[PDB]
Amino acid sequence: MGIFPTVEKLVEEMREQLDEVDSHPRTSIFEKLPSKRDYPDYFKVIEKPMAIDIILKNCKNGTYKTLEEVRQALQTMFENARFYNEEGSWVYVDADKLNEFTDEWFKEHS
Repeated sequence: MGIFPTVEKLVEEMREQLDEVDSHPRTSIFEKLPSKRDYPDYFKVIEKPMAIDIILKNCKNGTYKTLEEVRQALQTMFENARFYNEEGSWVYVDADKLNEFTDEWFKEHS
């Protein structure tokens, strides 16, 4: 297929993972990074920001070529969320539940 269509299909599945309480997509807060001017503290805390739109873009420009680099990118993304957001908050919960889905997705992909 190619790295981009493969990851493009992974994102579509991620976006279909819904929260059990209000059905909001678990990818809601991971779609894009905050605007730095409005959220300067975030970029002082998180040394390596990452978001879904950057992952897709990097699979389209040659930056990411394998699924291992994409899994490492997603892991950094989930690590940043768990680090910045309080444990138990809905962002923290979305990160864990979505990280469990991507872990399973990389195992089933063979």
